[PDB]
Amino acid sequence: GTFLFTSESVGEGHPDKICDQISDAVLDAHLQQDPDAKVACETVAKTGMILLAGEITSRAAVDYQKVVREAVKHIGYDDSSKGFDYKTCNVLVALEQQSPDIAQGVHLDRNEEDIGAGDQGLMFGYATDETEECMPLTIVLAHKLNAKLAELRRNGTLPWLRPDSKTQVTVQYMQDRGAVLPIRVHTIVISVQHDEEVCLDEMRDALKEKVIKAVVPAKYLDEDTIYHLQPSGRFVIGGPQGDAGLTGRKIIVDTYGGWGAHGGGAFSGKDYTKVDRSAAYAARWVAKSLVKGGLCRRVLVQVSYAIGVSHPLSISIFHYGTSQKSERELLEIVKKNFDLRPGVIVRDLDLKKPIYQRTAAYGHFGRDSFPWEVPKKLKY
Amino acid sequence: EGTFLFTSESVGEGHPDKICDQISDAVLDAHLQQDPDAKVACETVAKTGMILLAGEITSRAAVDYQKVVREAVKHIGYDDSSKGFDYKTCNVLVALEQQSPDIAQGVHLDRNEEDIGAGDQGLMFGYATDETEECMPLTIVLAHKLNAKLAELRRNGTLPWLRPDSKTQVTVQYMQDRGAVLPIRVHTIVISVQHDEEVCLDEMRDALKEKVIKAVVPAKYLDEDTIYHLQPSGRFVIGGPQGDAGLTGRKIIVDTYGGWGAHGGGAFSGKDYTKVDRSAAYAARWVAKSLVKGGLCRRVLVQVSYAIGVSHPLSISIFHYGTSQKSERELLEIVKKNFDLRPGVIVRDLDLKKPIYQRTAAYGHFGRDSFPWEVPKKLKY
Amino acid sequence: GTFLFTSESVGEGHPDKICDQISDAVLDAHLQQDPDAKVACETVAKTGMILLAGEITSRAAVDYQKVVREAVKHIGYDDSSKGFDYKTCNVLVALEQQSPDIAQGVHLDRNEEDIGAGDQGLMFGYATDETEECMPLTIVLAHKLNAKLAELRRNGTLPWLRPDSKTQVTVQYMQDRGAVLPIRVHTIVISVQHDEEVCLDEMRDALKEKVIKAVVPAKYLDEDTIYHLQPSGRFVIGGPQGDAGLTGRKIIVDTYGGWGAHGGGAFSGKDYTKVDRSAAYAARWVAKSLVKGGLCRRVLVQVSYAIGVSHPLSISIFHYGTSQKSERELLEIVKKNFDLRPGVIVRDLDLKKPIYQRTAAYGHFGRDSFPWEVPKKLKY
Amino acid sequence: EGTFLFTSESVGEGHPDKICDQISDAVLDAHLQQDPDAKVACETVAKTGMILLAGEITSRAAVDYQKVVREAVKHIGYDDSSKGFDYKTCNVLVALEQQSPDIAQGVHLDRNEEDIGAGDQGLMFGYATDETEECMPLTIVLAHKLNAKLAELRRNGTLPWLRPDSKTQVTVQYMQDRGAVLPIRVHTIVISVQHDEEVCLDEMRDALKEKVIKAVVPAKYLDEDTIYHLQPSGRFVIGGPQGDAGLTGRKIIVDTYGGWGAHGGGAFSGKDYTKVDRSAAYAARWVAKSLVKGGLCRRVLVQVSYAIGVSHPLSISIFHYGTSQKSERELLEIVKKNFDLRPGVIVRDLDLKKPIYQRTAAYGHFGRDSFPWEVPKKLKY
Ligand SMILES: C=[S@@](CC[C@@H](N)C(=O)O)C[C@H]1O[C@@H](n2ccc(=O)[nH]c2=O)[C@H](O)[C@@H]1O
Ligand SMILES: C=[S@@](CC[C@@H](N)C(=O)O)C[C@H]1O[C@@H](n2ccc(=O)[nH]c2=O)[C@H](O)[C@@H]1O
Ligand SMILES: C=[S@@](CC[C@H](N)C(=O)O)C[C@H]1O[C@@H](n2ccc(=O)[nH]c2=O)[C@H](O)[C@@H]1O
Ligand SMILES: C=[S@@](CC[C@H](N)C(=O)O)C[C@H]1O[C@@H](n2ccc(=O)[nH]c2=O)[C@H](O)[C@@H]1O
Repeated sequence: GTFLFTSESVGEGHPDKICDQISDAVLDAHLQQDPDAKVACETVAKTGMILLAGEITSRAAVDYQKVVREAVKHIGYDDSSKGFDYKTCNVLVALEQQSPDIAQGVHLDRNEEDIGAGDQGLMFGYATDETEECMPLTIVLAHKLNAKLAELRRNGTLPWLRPDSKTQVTVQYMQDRGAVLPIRVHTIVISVQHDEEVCLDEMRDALKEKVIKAVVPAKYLDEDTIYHLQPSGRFVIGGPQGDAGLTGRKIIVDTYGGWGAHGGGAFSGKDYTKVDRSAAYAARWVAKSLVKGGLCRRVLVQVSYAIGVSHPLSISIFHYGTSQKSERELLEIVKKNFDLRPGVIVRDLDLKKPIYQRTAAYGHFGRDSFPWEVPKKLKY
Repeated sequence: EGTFLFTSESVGEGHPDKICDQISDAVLDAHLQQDPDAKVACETVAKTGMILLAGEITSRAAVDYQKVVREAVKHIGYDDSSKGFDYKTCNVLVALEQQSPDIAQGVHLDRNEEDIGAGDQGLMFGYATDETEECMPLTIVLAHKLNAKLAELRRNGTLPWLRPDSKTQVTVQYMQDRGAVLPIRVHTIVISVQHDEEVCLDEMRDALKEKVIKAVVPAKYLDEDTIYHLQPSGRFVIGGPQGDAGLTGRKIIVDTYGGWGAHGGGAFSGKDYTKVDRSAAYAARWVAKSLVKGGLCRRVLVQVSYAIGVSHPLSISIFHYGTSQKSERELLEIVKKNFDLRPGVIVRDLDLKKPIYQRTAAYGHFGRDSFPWEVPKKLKY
Repeated sequence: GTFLFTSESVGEGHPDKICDQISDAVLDAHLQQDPDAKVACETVAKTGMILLAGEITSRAAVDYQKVVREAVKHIGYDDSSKGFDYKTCNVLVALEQQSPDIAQGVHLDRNEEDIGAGDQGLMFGYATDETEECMPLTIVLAHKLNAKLAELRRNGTLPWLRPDSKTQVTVQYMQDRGAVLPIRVHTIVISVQHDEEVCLDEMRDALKEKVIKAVVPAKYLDEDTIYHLQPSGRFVIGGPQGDAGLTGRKIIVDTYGGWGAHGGGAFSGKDYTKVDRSAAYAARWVAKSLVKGGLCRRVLVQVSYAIGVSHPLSISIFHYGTSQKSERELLEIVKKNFDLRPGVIVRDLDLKKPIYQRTAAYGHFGRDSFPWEVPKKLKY
Repeated sequence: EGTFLFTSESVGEGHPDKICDQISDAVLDAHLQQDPDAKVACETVAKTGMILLAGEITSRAAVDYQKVVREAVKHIGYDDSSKGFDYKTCNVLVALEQQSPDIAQGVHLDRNEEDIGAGDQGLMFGYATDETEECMPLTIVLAHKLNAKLAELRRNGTLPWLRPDSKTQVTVQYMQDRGAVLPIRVHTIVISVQHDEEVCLDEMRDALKEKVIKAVVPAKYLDEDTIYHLQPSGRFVIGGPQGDAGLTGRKIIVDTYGGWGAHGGGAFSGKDYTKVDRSAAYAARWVAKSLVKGGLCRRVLVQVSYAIGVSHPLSISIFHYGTSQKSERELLEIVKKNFDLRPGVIVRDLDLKKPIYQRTAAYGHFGRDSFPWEVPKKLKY
């Protein structure tokens, strides 16, 4: 009665993930000077090139050349020997204003709290008690592996490391009345950009002893665990040189790594008025509140908004059968505790502050200091 | 209760993100029309007056990017500045290089075809549901066919005021039925389509209701409580790349199951078969559909996982939502004895070197005949 | 005892000339909000693309998308049927700050009037009495032909006209003790972008009767004058579609059309602190002052500045033999009347005002309302 | 008096504007190495991390722009981020299209080669002076040879602290001599050359004076009053495309006569022979030099003019500054009976289809042997 499941994650240097950070760094820059800034900023990253295309209406003056390179600096690409240098790369800006047709039917002369929607409902939110982060173990480990890599690369423990990295974790599960119990780690994949000096033997030894065994609890690792460490063999070429990078091409890494469901919208580069991001954060907030409240062990929340309606038009709770209360009993507790109007979400989750660059790497969900990761004490 | 609402969306050929998906696959076809073993990883960016090609391509084939890109834009129908974009005078930048030698020496070099390792890692999903003849969710089927009808009436001349950029949403009320789902009624549908300036909003919403909606949605699903948001934002004169920075792979959920099932994150357009983000996802749909069409289940989800350079998949999973007599473990045995999911053999099983990918870059990759992953395989068990 | 000479000129729609106007429009934008703005803005114009590359340190906030398209609008490219549309073209901005090495050894903590130079001398200035504009007849006519074309295109007299145009005028001269006497027009060339409707016969008739005979004095035209009107035949494809355009690729059109001499520097996109532009305008100012003062009929002025010197290091006057006073008598009158320090030129020629977009077409020299075209009343 | 100062400048291979001139001519060679009848109008743009190709090219020839551009950058010597630019990781955008069909149907289509009309209108000049052996002004000769010596010592390793970007000015005191000019003494010379960080300014100015200046300028021209501005602006660590937006054709005076004679405005690099901006200017130098080298005058200037589509030049002019026994009209008769200035015959007379143009893209196009327009033609009169 077992099954497998697999999730992936990337490091700060992945060309797609570089764009997510640059797009949200641009967003943080405008929100710092203009909390009411409308930002829709995409980023393209190819060899020696960072392009900013999109639409922005803001009272803020932003040094885009500075913001981009400071973001590329923090990721760690600072020399030609690594494939990309924040000091000498090309930065192109093709940013205009928010499209005049999109501005009139969404914002301009609205009363914040009673804005309904210019769009539809979709929007999913997921939570599970298999980890204390209330996230699937597959992606929690996948995120933490890339973070340990960047941790050891910056302090000089493994100076041969380079920013671009990808991981993948397969966990063997067992069903337990809708809930899933992780029993062991089946397969681990690690591919990281490296120096020209270190040999393939020293890397795989370090990836297993200083990274994997430092991140994965030993109770999940046994003699049958499969390790694909540097399976491509060579990996000195990385970053925007090895693959074209685009904002919003890791949305499954950004969310639940395959678990739950996804509507389609990407997060990075969009301010709070994009219901693609604010309501996605809110559904996770509700989902985590239910599991940590003891009202279920697994849950999937879907919030079906409508256009000319501020409140949610339909909330359906899928608890997979992990609750004593029915999937409609929890509905009463949801609306008794949560106000999921879009304009009210920004007030409760404090979505006007510039915190979005920190979300554009290692997952928007499951990490400590985020408003939507602190469960709300439910009253019922 | 047992009832719930579900929503899926779709976009027209003129939507900026689908322009990139279509141009990237037009480039993929041109390299496959000369070099079937092309290694294409083309990404397209679309903004005001600019189409940008970026990525890595290695193929013994000469293609005119300026001509291929502009021929696609012409097909979509942006041919004048009054429509916001014109193929004749738009800027076309090319930042294409060769494929990374580090990736090439660990994916497809020196190996015979049946052992070509995965072009990258990642996870892919396959889904199928008995609620439609084409084994697809009704929400995404109706949303796709709405945009397709819009383009049909625009091109033949029935509604000559239509422009290529369009977007639809379909909300359907469902009922949980022993693990499967039963579509009851269409709750709300939304249609925003680009138009010229000299056609009034009354005539558009009148034609949107009678000539496309009622010509696509079966009458039993519509009643007199379904909400019609026809041209809701207001006026839609400015469309195409002028109003949204479009990128390749920003509509992966539209391309697949409209929110049903699951997604692994991989995009389809601009990638050849060696990228398992596309070929393994096409095989998963082929597996899921042949399961449902074979009577083994009514609703099924199938997952695969790969590693960069490894031929065999890392994992396979089967979930049947409880819509089957057999167990999920038994269904996993039936598929492993019937299918071969290595990215070398999937090519032969699906004819994935033929330049027929630009067709798939709109109205969904799944649920339409002419595609080899849509003709089910007779299982043996 | 005769000879020929030929000059060319272009219209507002020439891809190279489009960039000159865009570069100086950017410059005018910064100078309007910051008179002390340092601008070095190049412009590239290809099919559907306008790229801004360069370096700018300024307190001004400039809408580059607006400034570019307003410039493309005024030139007249406003539809896809013309090859270029200000409404739908691509605008890319790759502008940084003035290079930190270039800023310290030129400006930053200087006293304006007593700045010497970060560069050398060169810089030529020319004047001739063959026209009342004090310019060579070859280029005065070449400029005026393109202007009549744009004049008739805007008022609808010739609606089939399009912005891109090139002209060329060959004048037969006769030497007169160093001075040159124009006697007749030898050869005229006109190539203008046109409609798809008008035939090749109607264009050539209009170019000769409504343009040439309206611009050229009839005393210079006879039955032997050679006309190459639309010699390429077809010209519906023009603007940045037919040829890549770059700032500063018509510097001979910008100055004297072959007469005199040139140092090399282009004008458009550079503020007043670039001695390539300010001193070139000043040499013409002195040159015109000498001829209009009656001190010579033709003159070429060369001002050889030095690095650590504010005043000119050496002024040499070449009057071709058209003066009763020696080429060193005029030197005394020059320094008795002109103060050619670079910081003093901006004060006398009022070079901080945003007037540079008007100079980036039809010639920087020889046109009425410019400070360096009003001769100074000389005292001696 | 009769004396005056004159100044000319030159720039190194690493100067941004000359990088574009060199890359555009590297592209021209690659198309001529396969299709001699190429129609190249390549323009290059260089900025921080970006090389942009833009223009119009029609040639039955496949060239790797990513490789050709980066091979040129490697030759110039920008190979690390510590130098401000690196060919291995720089961005290379390509906006090249086909040549305008309206230009092609009125320049070179269907005509046999001897009647190929001018690729454009314009005016071109040719100059020659007896003040040097190579028939060039001393100011521009010395400025060119200074940059060339800098590159010589940088590449062999004599001064391994040199970087590619450099710029020189040479001011020379002259004397008017019966119409010609006599160089008396070098008044001032200026040298700004890019350098690394760990070499002090004393060692640089010491080497700039003794190892390049005194190795290039004849001793009689230098005395103890010549002003030496060696590294005058201060520090020059940041150079190359990072500190100046470079464009093709922004150094036309450096390419020609350093301010002597005159210029018509046409740039040279990136253009094939059908563009008379280059081929007719090469012929004018060939005419002017063979006049001076033939003893007919000491200083001469020659002008030509063309029209788009007309084979024969519109006008030719001769000015000898009064340095000849014969009249300017008689010199115009001698050249018209000896030379053929149609852009179809100039090709055969100068071997202008051979890919030898990248060599000319630096240190001046005139005044150096190996070039056919520098070997004079024995006149007949
Ligand atoms: C395979 S990459 C995209 C494929 C496409 N660039 C191609 O034409 O092959 C996606 C990610 O796969 C990582 N990778 C791993 C091992 C390797 O040898 N080279 C790599 O590029 C890298 O992080 C990249 O973002
Ligand atoms: C010949 S154009 C540059 C040549 C280069 N584009 C080529 O690959 O041939 C320079 C100018 O020559 C004008 N011209 C005239 C007639 C014609 O039929 N087509 C044209 O492009 C136009 O103004 C252009 O700026
Ligand atoms: C959701 S839109 C994203 C645009 C971007 N986020 C922005 O805010 O600037 C993309 C689609 O939203 C449709 N749309 C509808 C009404 C309108 O006034 N303007 C529009 O752009 C149009 O189909 C477009 O492809
Ligand atoms: C005259 S520079 C034009 C730069 C541009 N006008 C600007 O102001 O940003 C181009 C050349 O000026 C040299 N130079 C010298 C000293 C210095 O501190 N910085 C420099 O860029 C260098 O050779 C460069 O190629």
